[PDB]
Amino acid sequence: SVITPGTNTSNQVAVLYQDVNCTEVSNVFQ
Amino acid sequence: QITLKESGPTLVKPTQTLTLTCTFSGFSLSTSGVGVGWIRQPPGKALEWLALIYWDDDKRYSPSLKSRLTITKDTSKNQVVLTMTNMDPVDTATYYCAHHKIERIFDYWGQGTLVTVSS
Amino acid sequence: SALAQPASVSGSPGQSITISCTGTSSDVGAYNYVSWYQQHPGKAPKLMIYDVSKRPSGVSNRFSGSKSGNTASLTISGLQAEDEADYYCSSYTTSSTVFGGGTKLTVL
Amino acid sequence: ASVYAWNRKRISNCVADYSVLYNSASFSTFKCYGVSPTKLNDLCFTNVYADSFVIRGDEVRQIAPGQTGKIADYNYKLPDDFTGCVIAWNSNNLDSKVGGNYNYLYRLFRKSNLKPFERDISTEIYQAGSTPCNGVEGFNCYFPLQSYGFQPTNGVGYQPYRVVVLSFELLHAPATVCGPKKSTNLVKNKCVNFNFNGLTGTGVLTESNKKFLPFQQFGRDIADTTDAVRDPQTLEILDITPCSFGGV
Amino acid sequence: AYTNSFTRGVYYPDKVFRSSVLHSTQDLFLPFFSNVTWFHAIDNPVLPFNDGVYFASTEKSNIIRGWIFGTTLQSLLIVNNATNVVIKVCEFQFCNDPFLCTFEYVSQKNLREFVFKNIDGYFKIYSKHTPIDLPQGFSALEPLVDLPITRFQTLLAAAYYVGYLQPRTFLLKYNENGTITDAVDCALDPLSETKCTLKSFTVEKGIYQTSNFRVQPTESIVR
Ligand SMILES: *[C@@H]1O[C@H](CO)[C@@H](O)[C@H](O)[C@H]1NC(C)=O
Ligand SMILES: *[C@@H]1O[C@H](CO)[C@@H](O)[C@H](O)[C@H]1NC(C)=O
Ligand SMILES: *[C@@H]1O[C@H](CO)[C@@H](O)[C@H](O)[C@H]1NC(C)=O
Ligand SMILES: *[C@@H]1O[C@H](CO)[C@@H](O)[C@H](O)[C@H]1NC(C)=O
Ligand SMILES: *[C@@H]1O[C@H](CO)[C@@H](O)[C@H](O)[C@H]1NC(C)=O
Repeated sequence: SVITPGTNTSNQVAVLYQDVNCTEVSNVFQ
Repeated sequence: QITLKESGPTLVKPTQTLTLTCTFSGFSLSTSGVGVGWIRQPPGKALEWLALIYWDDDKRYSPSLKSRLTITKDTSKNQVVLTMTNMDPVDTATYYCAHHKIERIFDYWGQGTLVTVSS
Repeated sequence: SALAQPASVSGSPGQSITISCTGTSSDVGAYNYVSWYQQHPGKAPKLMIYDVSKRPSGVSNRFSGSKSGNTASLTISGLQAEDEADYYCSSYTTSSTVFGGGTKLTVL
Repeated sequence: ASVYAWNRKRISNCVADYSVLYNSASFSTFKCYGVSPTKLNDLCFTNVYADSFVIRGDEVRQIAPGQTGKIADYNYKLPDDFTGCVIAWNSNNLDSKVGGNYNYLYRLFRKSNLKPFERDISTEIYQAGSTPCNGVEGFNCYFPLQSYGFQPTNGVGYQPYRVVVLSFELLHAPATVCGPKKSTNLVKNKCVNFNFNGLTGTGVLTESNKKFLPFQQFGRDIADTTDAVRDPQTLEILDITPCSFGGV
Repeated sequence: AYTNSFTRGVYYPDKVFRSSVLHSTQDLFLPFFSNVTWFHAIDNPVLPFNDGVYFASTEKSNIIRGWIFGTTLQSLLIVNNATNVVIKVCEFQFCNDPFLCTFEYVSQKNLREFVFKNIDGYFKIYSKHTPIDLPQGFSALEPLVDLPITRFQTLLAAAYYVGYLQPRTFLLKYNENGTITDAVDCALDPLSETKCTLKSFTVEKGIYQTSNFRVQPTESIVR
């Protein structure tokens, strides 16, 4: 799932993998 | 009209090889599915098929005599030339060349030619 | 020959006549294209039945035929003396084309 | 052709009349998928592929969508989404020979099934599970193509059948083949039926400002319903309105 | 040498007219920001054809005269000519450094761009001619031919770009006049994925499900 500030606010974006540990597939937060 | 006509020496000594040319008209042997074959009939016995040649240069012979039979053609001359080596006296018989189709196993037959094997 | 026929058969004018032909199962299979040829002495055989009961152009309308299993059968309706001739069945065999032993018809 | 290395022809830019086929009925078998052989006479097509070959009379069963067997597997597959028609007839009268007609050939086996519509002309030895024989025949190392050897003393199922399969497509391209139907004036206002190159529907036809680019045969609504067509004779973009329609 | 492709390489995928509408298609396409490979004539080697090609060049001299296609150099040829363009098929053979059987055909500061797509036996061509690195910007190649039939070479101080198509999903915006005015390659990045998932070029502030995902099985085992 994609986190967005709203497109014309910025093209910056973040992404959330809703049900997984990290260390499977930068700045990362678990 | 579509016709066939046997030709060649009717008397051949047994050491020699008989050669017979069947001339045809009214069709081209190059036509798909058409063939020309030979049939002989010694006096009072049944007929025997000798050889057949198809439009596609494909040759067939009776296996009992295939070793001796050799058939050839020249489409430019509308002629089929048959040859068979080492005439046995018993080979003396009437010979026919005939037009062939699978559906019409021998449709039209030439007049036929006598063949004799002796001095 | 792999094809056999009665040496002769007899009929009379206006009656039907049948000449049977016997194949050899080991190299006739479907026994297809079984033809019949008339041959008066000293003349080239003339095809008259090509497939069973099927007649090539220039049909003499009295001539007809049939088949039953390994047995073929020529049929002529309303015999006439002109029918008196040799009759040869013929059929393909995988090794070669073959002719029957012929039948000397007599048309009493 | 052999069904090995079957032939293909790009039949196109012409007027068909399949009634000449469907009504001739001389051929033993005729089957269609995605169209009836009758309605078929009144359609247009972007392109037509006619392919033809010879096979055993029983093998015709395999020349259908989704079949399995050596013919379908290694000679002529058909896609499950196929549309077209298969015709075949006993051609023993033309294709048998007294000694087997070895002109025709079929690949008896292959490393894998063919693509659903591909052709394969290769003739390498099919390798054995043994070490490769490098063109030497042997243990499972076989020449890939067998001959039917058609001859007349042969069962009807085994008699040679020559086959034509027609296949065709319905792309965005203009039609290049159509049936023999005539064509009318365009009654460009009233609620009418229309049949533009086979595009069948009902509506009020009208002029349009749609300004199609030259390749554009159709235009569509946001609903993806058809919305305009170029009249193929006028080459003019006509708008299509649905007829007067509502609840009473 | 290389350049970023930016948004170039859109083309009308199947010309059923659309206007003032957003619509999505899937096909072979040049990926956005693909790594276009840059060549100079000052040799011109064979390149693989892969699934298809984007080609563009800006030589004012028209020094790029054509192309040749298929292995062994059966083959397809396409060459410009005096007031003409021509195509043919044979197993031709010609020298590896060329400069100026079936289906002969004849027909007719500018950046010239081309796409060669070989699909379903049809060798589609799309093109545009536009006034001029690959100039960053957006335009769609229009269709030009669809004649039917694995590696290719250009036919000849001049320079051009090559890029390879790949399967990608696109959203296209059609202007009121039915020109493609903008596009998004849905594979490019999570923002592009969001845009395609929402079928809109702008997205309000918020969170959106882009897709499922799964760890694909690395291996197969049997008891
Ligand atoms: C988005 O664009 C409009 C018009 O440019 C602007 O007024 C607005 O502030 C932008 N969005 C946000 C969240 O500021
Ligand atoms: C994530 O994985 C690491 C090792 O792979 C493990 O130590 C950690 O506890 C895991 N965290 C969760 C939330 O599963
Ligand atoms: C078809 O083409 C002919 C010849 O150009 C022309 O005379 C005729 O008007 C055309 N008819 C239609 C229906 O377009
Ligand atoms: C483009 O491709 C070359 C190799 O083909 C590679 O070294 C280079 O990093 C690539 N550039 C980008 C931006 O991916
Ligand atoms: C549409 O076409 C007209 C005429 O060419 C032009 O005036 C108008 O600006 C165009 N609009 C767009 C969005 O292309």
